[PDB]
Amino acid sequence: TVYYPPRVVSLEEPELRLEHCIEFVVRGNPPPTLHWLHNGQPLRESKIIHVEYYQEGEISEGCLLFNKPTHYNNGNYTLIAKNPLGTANQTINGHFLKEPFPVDE
Repeated sequence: TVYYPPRVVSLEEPELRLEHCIEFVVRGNPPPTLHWLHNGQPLRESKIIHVEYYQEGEISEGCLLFNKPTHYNNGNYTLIAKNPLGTANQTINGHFLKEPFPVDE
């Protein structure tokens, strides 16, 4: 492969960042796999929606984070966790922003 030594392209002074966090803690042995649903549908993650772990393994702890969510992010969020001995799912309601009034009759 083509090698080259390390280079820091960018490093910036601190900037404030407001995000909404859906905090979770899951236990399971063996360590469970985690999947999210938004209103029963599979959640599409990105740079706006990202999961951060403070710890993984038998105890998984962290946040599903929202950077600048819209009203479309409103609704139910379900966390499904599965391992060979079972599955588990819990649902919470997330309200981020006001749902606009309807424009049509």
